[PDB]
Amino acid sequence: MKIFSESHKTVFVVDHCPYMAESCRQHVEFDMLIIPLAPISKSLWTCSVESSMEYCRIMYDIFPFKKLVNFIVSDSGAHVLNSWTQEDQNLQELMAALAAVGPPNPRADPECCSILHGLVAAVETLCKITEYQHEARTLLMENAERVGNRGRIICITNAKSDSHVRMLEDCVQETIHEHNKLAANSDHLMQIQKCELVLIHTYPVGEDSLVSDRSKKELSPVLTSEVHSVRAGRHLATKLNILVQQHFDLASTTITNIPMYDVELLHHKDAHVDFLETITLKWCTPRTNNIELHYCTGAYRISPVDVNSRPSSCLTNFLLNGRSVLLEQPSKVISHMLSSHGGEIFLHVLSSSRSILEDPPSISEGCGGRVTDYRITDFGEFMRENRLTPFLDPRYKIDGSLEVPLERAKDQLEKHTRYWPMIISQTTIFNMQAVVPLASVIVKESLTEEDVLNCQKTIYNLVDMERKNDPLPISPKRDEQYRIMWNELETLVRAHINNSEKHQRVLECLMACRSKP
Amino acid sequence: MSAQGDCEFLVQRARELVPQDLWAAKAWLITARSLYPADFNIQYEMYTIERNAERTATAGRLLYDMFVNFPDQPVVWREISIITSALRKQTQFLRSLFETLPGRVQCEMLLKVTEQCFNTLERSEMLLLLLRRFPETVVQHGVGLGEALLEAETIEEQESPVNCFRKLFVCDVLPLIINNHDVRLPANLLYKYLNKAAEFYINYVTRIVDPWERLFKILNVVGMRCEWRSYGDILHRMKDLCRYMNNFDSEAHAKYKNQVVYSTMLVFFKNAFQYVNSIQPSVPLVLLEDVSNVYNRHIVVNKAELANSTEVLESFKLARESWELLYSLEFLDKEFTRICLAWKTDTWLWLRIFLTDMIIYQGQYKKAIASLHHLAALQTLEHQRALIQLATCHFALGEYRMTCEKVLDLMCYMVLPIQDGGKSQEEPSKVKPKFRSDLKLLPCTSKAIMPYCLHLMLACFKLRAFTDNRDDMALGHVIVLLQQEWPRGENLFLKAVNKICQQGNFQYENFFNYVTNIDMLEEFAYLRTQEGGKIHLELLPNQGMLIKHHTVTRGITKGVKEDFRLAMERQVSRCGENLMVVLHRFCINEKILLLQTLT
Amino acid sequence: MSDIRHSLLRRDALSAAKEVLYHLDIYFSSQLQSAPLPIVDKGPVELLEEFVNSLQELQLLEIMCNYFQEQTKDSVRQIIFSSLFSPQGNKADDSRMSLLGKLVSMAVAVCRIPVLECAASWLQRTPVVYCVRLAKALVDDYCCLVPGSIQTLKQIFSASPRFCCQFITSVTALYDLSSDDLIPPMDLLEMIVTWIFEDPRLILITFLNTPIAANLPIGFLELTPLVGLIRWCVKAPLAYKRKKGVGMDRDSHLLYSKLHLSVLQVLMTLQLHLTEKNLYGRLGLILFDHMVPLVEEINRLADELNPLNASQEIELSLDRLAQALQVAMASGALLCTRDDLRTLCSRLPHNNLLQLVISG
Amino acid sequence: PTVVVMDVSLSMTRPVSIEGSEEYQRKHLAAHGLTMLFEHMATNYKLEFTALVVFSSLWELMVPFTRDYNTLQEALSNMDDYDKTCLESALVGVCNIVQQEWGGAIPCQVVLVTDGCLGIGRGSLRHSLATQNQRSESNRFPLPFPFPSKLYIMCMANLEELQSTDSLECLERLIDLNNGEGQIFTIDGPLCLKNVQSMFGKLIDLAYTPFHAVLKCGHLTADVQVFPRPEPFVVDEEIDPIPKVINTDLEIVGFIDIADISSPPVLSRHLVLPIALNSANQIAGKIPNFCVLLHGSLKVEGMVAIVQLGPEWHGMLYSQKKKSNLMMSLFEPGPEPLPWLGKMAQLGPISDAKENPYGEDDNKSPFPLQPKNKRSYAQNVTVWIKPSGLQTDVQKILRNARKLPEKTQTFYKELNRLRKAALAFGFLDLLKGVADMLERECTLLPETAHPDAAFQLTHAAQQLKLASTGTSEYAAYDQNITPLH
Repeated sequence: MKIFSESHKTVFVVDHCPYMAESCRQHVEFDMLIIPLAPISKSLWTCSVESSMEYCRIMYDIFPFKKLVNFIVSDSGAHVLNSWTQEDQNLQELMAALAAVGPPNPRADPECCSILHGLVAAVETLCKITEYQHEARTLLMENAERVGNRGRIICITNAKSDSHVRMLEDCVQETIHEHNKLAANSDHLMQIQKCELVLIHTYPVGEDSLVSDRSKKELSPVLTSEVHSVRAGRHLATKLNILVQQHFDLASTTITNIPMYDVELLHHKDAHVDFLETITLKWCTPRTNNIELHYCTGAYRISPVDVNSRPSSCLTNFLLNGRSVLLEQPSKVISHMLSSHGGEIFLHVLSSSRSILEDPPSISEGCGGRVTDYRITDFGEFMRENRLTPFLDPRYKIDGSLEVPLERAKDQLEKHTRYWPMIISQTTIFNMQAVVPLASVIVKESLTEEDVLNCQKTIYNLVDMERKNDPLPISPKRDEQYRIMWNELETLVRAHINNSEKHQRVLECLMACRSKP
Repeated sequence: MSAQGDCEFLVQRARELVPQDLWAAKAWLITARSLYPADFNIQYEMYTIERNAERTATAGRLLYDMFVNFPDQPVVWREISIITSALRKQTQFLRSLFETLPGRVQCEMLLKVTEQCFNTLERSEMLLLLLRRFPETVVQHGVGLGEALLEAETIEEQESPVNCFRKLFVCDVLPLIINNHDVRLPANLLYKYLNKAAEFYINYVTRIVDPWERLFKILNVVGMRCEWRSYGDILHRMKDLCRYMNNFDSEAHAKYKNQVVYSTMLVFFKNAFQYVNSIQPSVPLVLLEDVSNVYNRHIVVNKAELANSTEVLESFKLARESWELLYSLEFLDKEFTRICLAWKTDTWLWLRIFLTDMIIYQGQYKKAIASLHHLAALQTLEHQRALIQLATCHFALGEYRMTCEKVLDLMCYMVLPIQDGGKSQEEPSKVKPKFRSDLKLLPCTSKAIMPYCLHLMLACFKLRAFTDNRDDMALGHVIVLLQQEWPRGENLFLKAVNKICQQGNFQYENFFNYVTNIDMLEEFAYLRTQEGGKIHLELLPNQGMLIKHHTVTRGITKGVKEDFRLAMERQVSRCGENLMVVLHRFCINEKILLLQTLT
Repeated sequence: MSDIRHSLLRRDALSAAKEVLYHLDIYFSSQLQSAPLPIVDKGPVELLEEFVNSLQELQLLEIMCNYFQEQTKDSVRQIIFSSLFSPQGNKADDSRMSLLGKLVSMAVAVCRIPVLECAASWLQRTPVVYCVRLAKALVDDYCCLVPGSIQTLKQIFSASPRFCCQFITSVTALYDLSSDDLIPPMDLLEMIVTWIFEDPRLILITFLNTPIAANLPIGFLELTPLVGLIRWCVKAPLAYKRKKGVGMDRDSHLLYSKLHLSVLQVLMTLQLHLTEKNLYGRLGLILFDHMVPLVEEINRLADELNPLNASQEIELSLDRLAQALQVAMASGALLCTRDDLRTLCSRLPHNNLLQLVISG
Repeated sequence: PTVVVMDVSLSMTRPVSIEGSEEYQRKHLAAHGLTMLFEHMATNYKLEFTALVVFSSLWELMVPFTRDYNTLQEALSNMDDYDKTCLESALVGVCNIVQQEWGGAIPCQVVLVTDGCLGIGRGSLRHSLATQNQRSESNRFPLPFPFPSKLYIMCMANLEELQSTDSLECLERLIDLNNGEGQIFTIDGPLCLKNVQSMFGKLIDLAYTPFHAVLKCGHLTADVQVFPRPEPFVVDEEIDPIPKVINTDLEIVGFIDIADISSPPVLSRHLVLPIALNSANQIAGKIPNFCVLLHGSLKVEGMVAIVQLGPEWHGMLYSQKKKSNLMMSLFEPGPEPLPWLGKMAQLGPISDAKENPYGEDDNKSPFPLQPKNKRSYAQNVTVWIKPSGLQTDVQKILRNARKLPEKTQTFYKELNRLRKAALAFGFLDLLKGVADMLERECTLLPETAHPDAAFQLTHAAQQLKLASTGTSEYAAYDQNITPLH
């Protein structure tokens, strides 16, 4: 929907009790190439943290902006590991925070604490306002009430029984009610309108599931209990993967036929509206410079699911090297094309269906199409001169006036076209090579002293050519041609008189040097 | 010289001075009276002269003097007769003259005049005069006057009980005699008194200030005589006495039994007039069934058609209990039947009409048909009531044959609606009865009857055609009669189409003469296109012998296919019109349609 | 009484009269309290004589009216009125008569009911010679001096009916129609006609209210004006054609006929009035001694009036006289026999009604 | 794309009682009205694709999408007279044909011509509307079109009063299923030809009025016509619900090389045809225009022309079968519709920059802009979901250990990454194991016996052994292992 949806705020929490420290009975075979060591199994906490981190990596890869996420380990203390500002919602900082957290203590105090502190901290943290929420509130003045603060809390823990599940369900409902009541009176704390909750449970494989799966249940109009349950290891990673696909209406793609295996990409679902659970597209022969400006109806970022695997590494490296990739959907029709715009692989969506703007009227029969003397090359030069460039340094114009560079571009555009004849035969001053430096330099905002010297030299040899009676371009006697080009030049310089006092100076010099009858 | 000559001379001398000197004439008359106090002529002269002066006290004095002293003079009797006629500016002057006379002398003169009168009617007239002016004369002459009036009326051999004598007897004599607490009367003469009174009102109110209230007061009067408010609470009260009355009785029980018979009769008739005055005031109303669901009873009356609907319903319901009580008790049943036969005659019309609505309300129908025959015999708008109530009782529960016969006859004579009633006048209310389609009370106009008549025929044909098979003119008649009041016929018509889809042999031969509805025409041609049962539709006069009498040729199939679509386009062109007019036109034309209803 | 006279000699005439009137009031009240019948002494008479201009006379009359209205006891009122106005056979009677006439005229003017009833009581016990003079003065004052003043005498009907009856009796006794100047005034004819016709009992209230214990003294006024009214009705036409205005004559004739009829009716009800009082056939309000002079003067007028020229007038007068006699003798008011009636009517002219009355 | 779904059921052959003149069937009324619409759409909207599907019991498409209106104008007068009305089938067919021809993004107005009689049952509008809304299933109601459609129902059934007797709530509920975008059109009056003409004129003014605009590049101006008319866009429904349309005066702001723009995410490709304001070729053909010059220059040079339509909403005016034209695009409104171009408010002339960023030889290129924070596939992240990843990493670290002491720096960097991930994930057993296999490879050292190589591997093994205790000796994240000298 809008920017502030139920997926805007994701508040991860993680179990940190000593109960979540035993291995998951899924020992790996990281020994490939004597007598190898005993196979090693990741701990429950490690598996949960790893799967959460994969979720967040996909989060950040597809949605760099306008989607934040917290991290609240649930230990004897309640620690929030990163804040809501975009400068702190980063992957490496989260890595650092988890590293500083340290492995769970095996025999410190098992029954001293549970994950209720994590849930109460999450509902406490969720009620705050993001930078985007604050900006929207400030922008919409005196009516900043239609901005929902809906979020979502996710929990990974090893629950003892379903009675415990109902217990912390009642606890979270009570604490969200209390938080809403507290935030009603306060000002710098929003009231949660919808806090969807997920209470995933993990267990080592080979052990019975003490908690059965429970469907969606709304204990309150501000809470949606969706407690799941799955084993640790690969199952938990797959569960968080389908979670991240479901939460943000993502989609999958299965690019195959790669010259050298298949590769999978995750992106926004809107890329698949043309086809209308993984679509399978084929790499097609990439032509170097067949066409340059495609008709892309959507640019959706992608994120590999196996970013450290050989096929995905090869594909992403080739894309980042600069060349695009033209996929095709399953006689053939051209379809989605990959691209790499600075290091953010996009999945553009072309339009293979018939264009409703087919067989456009000929430009040779429209108004003005029967003229073959257009200054197309000169306008090409004009386009090249007035090209755009990004400005990362905002300067001040006069006094506290932070000029918008777009307005500067518009003003330069207006200045360059104060006298721009459309057809070659219309003008004579522009067609002559003598006044070309003067034409190029006079349109600038402020001519320098070297510019003054150049314009003086230009008028000098213009008068020299007048004296020599050289054949000017036809564009009706020689004197008539001279007087008309002088009139054109004086008209051009007159319109730029207000640009600077140097323009007035050169106009006065021209008037003094003019051979007026 | 005889004194008569002197008296005549004195009177003549007094008479001559009247135009010149009234006082001198009076002095001469006074002197003549002093000389001859026993002379009647002089006293009459003073009386006439003073009457020419319009005086009251002296006129009364002289009149009393001559009446007492000279009662044999015809002039005095003529003067008294003139005075009595005035009692029945000069009228007021003579009224004042009678007032000055003493009350006893006035009573004596009135009695003398009554004795001298020969005509019985006039004699009773000043008998009632003296009766009202002197209430002390009620005891001696009140009973005699009424008895003589009754005997004279009987002697006159009045074929009709309504006559002037009975009118005076009821209106004047009875209040005077029964308002007195001296005359003692038996417990039987009261029965004849109210019986005569009961005949007075019903003859007058069916065909004067307020007879109904006056006679109900008489019922109160005959109430205390036998012992010696709204009209609703009474029946419950007498009903409670019945719970004490029809129980143990020993010798007569004359008091309670007679009261619960006669009094119940009066309230029943009072309610009877109330009910038949609101409905059928002379637009009149008629009582029917509903049948409305073609797709302990209570009467459904529209408030718009009758502003006073609530009170009329209660009077009818309260009358029903009165008639039920008057027939429930075996002892009361026999006497009431005897009482009615005495003075019910041919039930007149108001009771006869009221009787019929009782039958249809109770549940019995055969007596309603028999009663309906009587109404027709006793008897324009009028024929609607007999026919429309005959139709619903014929419908009953399981006839379905005579009902369609009667309504078709009513259809033939009911054709006013050149414009019907507009387009839509307050489309039927969404009030849903608690699983009740019950007795309605509609006006005698086409606005309410027209949907009802087609409601009846649709109900009869719906049961006739939806069972068994072969979809004969039965089903075709349902389709035509389902045209009315769209879209309430949606489901039932779709059921008919489904049956038509099953058999595929529909044949009406008049489909394109009655069904001017686009929602039905459009649906029907859907069959002929995709897979429908090639409905026959011999919708062209003289087509059977065209197929039969002509040798099989291949140049006819194109025409057989084309005409159905062409005539369907023709029927489309009609559309519009007035739905009731087209439906009625089918009704009158297809009077042989009743052959199917015999099923 | 010497001390009272001495004390009052130092006061003015009006003041002296006022205090001597008060002294007579208290003295007569004490006398009546002591004895039922008080004897009138010469002391009060002389005190009134020597104690009781136009302004002074008017002030004295107003003081007398105020004194009479203030006191409420009737016996003292009547006794003091009599002592003030009863003739004593002296030269001061004329002044007393003038003062009484002025007082009665003022009382009629201002409706002084006690003064009116005092005058009626005194006039009842007064010789007719003074009564006729008082009536003459009242008639002048209310009929001839100030026109329209008879309406003031109109209102006396509802105030003192006994005074009305006495005034009628006095004017009938005075205006005996024996001369042209003695003919009753036309306004007075209307006046008495309205008085009698408004209330027929007016001329009989005196007879009813007076306890009859002895015969009236000779020379005094009659109990009822019936004799005077009968005489007026009888000889009134005779004087009218003796004086020979047609409209006034017709109005007077109608008035006299109506008055005669009302007198006959009054006699008719007086028959009853004598009936309940047990005076029927014993007491006669119309004395026999009064019909002889009226018959004689009727005969004199008839002889003087040339009956060949006034046959109708004589016939009408004789008819009226015969009717009056018949009603009087039939009602018991005239205790007489038919032989006596025949004897007195022998000299009267022939008249069929008169002969019938004589025969009976 | 306009699909003219004209009802052809028997219900439109009902004659109307028009006063004065002869009786017309409602089919002829629709024919005249659609004739007016097609004449206007051919004379002033000639670039428009239209199709005329007729429906009754079953829907059939007589003429597919075409710009030749002399085909459709004759297709109106050669129609049949089928019976039965089934709107749901027509809507399904329209969805199918639009999806088959154009796709799922091009707008497609649907000018439906109903009669207000609806139907009687089964396939009727009433039955489907009352049931399929709560039923859906495979036969879901097609009224919620799967593309930016527009359902204009022209119920030519007298005034609102005539259709208020039987059924108009069904129709205005039918429009509602299209997200409320549409308009019920009713002919107010006694079915006179003037009234239906005004009705179709109202439709024309609402929908088929070309979007005129002025194309300004500084001072140079041109009068253009942008076809199709741009669809107003909405940022969201929470912070800015008011739709934003492009401004009438499209102002060119700058020109960007076609290589630097790559293939931007556009909203809708729009042609820009100059409009004058054999006469056209003999007068407007010779008058110098600006759009022709712009298109020619853009095609020859191979560049685009960034345009500023509305505040915080930009586009581009590029150039181009063999036919070519100046088709302009539209970006998503916002500060930076193109992430690899920077905030578009921060693009200025090359004069204001210190040097020429494009270069004197036109070799360097300021674009594309590198993102502030690098992604994961460009960086070196350490994923371990599948055991294959950890196996590959451990095989790489073991193989590079054999190459000692040649690639000491690479082996040290890889070991540093491995330990960084190890103490990040707290999977200490992995660190113990890699110490053990470093010892094992030390036992299997080759016969070359490089002195420095043995010292480096022994030092690395000792570092891993001490770090496997978990104490704060080298447990610091930044405590990268340094090879011995």
